[PDB]
Amino acid sequence: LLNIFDIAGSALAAQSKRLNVAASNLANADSVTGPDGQPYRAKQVVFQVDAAPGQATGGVKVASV
Amino acid sequence: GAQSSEQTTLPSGLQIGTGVRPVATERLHSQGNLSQTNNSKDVAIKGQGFFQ
Repeated sequence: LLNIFDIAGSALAAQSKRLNVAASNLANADSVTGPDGQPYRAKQVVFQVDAAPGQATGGVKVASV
Repeated sequence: GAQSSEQTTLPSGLQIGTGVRPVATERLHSQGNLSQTNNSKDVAIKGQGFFQ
């Protein structure tokens, strides 16, 4: 995967996962219960700057919803 | 589904249902009051029964 392509594709994936979490939140507002029976806790995504070795910048990773 | 009784859980299934169709139009057959008409040929009924 070419470097700048990697950066922008990581951005696409991260934005998509953020939107999917937001859609789940917006749909599950007013949801009495989960499967086992527990509140539906609203979900958020965590963005971190990717490429831990080198340049301290480049791409976004969305690990740990 | 199956209620395990391990957790307090909702008995969730799903049935929707429809409609309120009228099923009957009952005739409440009680003795009405009497009104005097002074007419000789007129007559009312105490208790049940119908003129044929």
